[PDB]
Amino acid sequence: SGFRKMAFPSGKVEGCMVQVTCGTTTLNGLWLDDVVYCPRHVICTSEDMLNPNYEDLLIRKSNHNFLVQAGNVQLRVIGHSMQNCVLKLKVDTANPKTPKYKFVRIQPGQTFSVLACYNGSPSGVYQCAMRPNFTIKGSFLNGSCGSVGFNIDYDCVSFCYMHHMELPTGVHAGTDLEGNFYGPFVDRQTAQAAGTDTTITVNVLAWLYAAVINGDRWFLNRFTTTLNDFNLVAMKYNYEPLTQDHVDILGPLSAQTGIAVLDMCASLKELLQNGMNGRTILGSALLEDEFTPFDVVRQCS
Amino acid sequence: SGFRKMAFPSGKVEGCMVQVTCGTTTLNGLWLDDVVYCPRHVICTSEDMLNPNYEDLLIRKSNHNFLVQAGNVQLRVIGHSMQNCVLKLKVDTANPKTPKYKFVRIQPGQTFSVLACYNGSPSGVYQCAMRPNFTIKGSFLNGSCGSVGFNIDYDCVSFCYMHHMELPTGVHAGTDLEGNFYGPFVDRQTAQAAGTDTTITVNVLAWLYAAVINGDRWFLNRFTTTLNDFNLVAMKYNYEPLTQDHVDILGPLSAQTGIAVLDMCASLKELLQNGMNGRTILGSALLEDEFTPFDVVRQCSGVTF
Ligand SMILES: O=C(c1cncc2ccccc12)N1CCN(c2cccc(Cl)c2)C(=O)C1
Ligand SMILES: O=C(c1cncc2ccccc12)N1CCN(c2cccc(Cl)c2)C(=O)C1
Ligand SMILES: [Cl-]
Repeated sequence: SGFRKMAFPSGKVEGCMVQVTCGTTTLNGLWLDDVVYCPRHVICTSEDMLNPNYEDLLIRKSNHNFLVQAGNVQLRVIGHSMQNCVLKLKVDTANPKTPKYKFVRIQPGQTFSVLACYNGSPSGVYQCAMRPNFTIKGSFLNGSCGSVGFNIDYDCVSFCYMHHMELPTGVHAGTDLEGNFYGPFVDRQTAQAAGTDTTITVNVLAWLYAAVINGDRWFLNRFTTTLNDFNLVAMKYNYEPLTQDHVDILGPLSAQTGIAVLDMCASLKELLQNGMNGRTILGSALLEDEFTPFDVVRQCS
Repeated sequence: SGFRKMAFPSGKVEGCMVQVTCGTTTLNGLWLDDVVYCPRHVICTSEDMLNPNYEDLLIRKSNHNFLVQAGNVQLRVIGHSMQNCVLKLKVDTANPKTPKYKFVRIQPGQTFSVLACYNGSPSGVYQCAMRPNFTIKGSFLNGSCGSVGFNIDYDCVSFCYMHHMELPTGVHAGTDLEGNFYGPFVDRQTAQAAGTDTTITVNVLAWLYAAVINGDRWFLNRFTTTLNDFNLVAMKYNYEPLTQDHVDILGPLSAQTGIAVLDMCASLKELLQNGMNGRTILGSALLEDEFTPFDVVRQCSGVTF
């Protein structure tokens, strides 16, 4: 029993974190096999950040311009290349702690664990979700660039995020491990803003199913709804539209609790209309949207 | 920017988790040096749990009755002894991954990371607090016993909790690593209940300081209060008393934000008497009490391990 915001154990990722320095800039790198991945902006100076020409800045660098430190050991850089917004530094030593891994690009609503790092050293682990506006509400300070997001379903680590920047509203933007940004962001100091964010509806429904599995039924009601009437109401509360894919994904939780998806949608519409009236659901006075249907099944079962 | 419920990196503890089997019961063990620690109830059958005589049940066991698996390697048990509610299995191999560690017993209000494990394999890490009623609001299923709670102070892992049971309300009970239960609980299948819980006041204040550091100021006000007046309000709302020690601990956060502790108490008093009025603090519509003053400073300063 109980339902917590739970992160994956971070050990497999901790053994991959290194410190990358290029000139005066120091950030984190991810050392897998003989390659160290880090944000390409590590090569920028203060006067380069508005409109950097990364190809031009990179061509000017040699291997010895990159200092990579793994613990108290300096790794030797023997190659460097750029893939989109990530810099890949070939090193002369394969990481003996390299776990079984893969690079996966995630979609909005997906959740992942973030291992926040400073100077190549892990400081904390927390759970995040890719917001519908492609930002993440992380907890990051100066020096956290290169910190990664991942999932570890079984013993394979799927790396899905690398931290690049903090937007003016305090939210974060980054890339997948192939260097492609999530959202309409660029690795430049130019004026950029997160679009209006919305609530991840499918995740809220998953979390209501978690509450039912854990014995909470107060918010249930005798009503159902059509998918289209649900969407017309939910969009008025800035909730993401619920698609037939989301309804299908909730099928196993629906079968387990005996509550049809459109029946739970009617509970959600009522919760949006009435609020909680002094009550809580799984220890929360707000509707939680950073648990996916997969997270609920893994944690409750 | 941002403020998350953040656990310590779990790697140092992951390298200590093993699977302990005794008969039909399988749970988790903590392997440090040449000793594997686990709940002593691993030796009980369902009948034994009703009124167990652990000394009598243990005397009947030999070393080979304990199967310890570290990854895909079976460890050889060469001794077994009991310390309070923990069983200590001496093994023939010291754990090469043993970090610098200590066993510490924590106080209510103190937070720690829990590494939830099943079959000796870590499945998740989450941050929680020792409640004032000595339970933890954990997230645990069948097979989670022996999962541990810890903090990291510098480069040393301080183990503070080992999971033993789930109470009827879904909250959890366990011991320190010396086998002493937190709370008035016993390791037996008998009627037990969590007492009425209270809110950890010093932690709520620490979290309000975190909200201010992150740019949320709506709840601030021009008022201050006395410690005696505030403690009268705290008692009325099932909040733990705030002591001068708590006020002193909040000193650095008070100096950093310019909000004196008693000034933040007046914000808290107003929140208790009026609610949030449709507003949120750090994405919450409830006052969060599972961040200590140390957690707030650590997260807002980026201390690494
Ligand atoms: O190191 C950080 C950083 C990271 N995360 C959270 C922070 C909170 C406070 C202060 C600094 C940070 N930076 C430097 C790079 N940087 C950036 C600026 C413009 C473009 C690019 Cl790709 C990157 C940042 O946004 C900020
Ligand atoms: O493995 C668990 C367990 C743990 N945590 C959360 C769970 C949620 C659902 C089902 C089982 C669990 N047990 C077995 C031992 N056990 C117990 C029973 C009586 C006394 C003692 Cl000390 C211990 C339990 O309470 C329950
Ligand atoms: Cl309140």
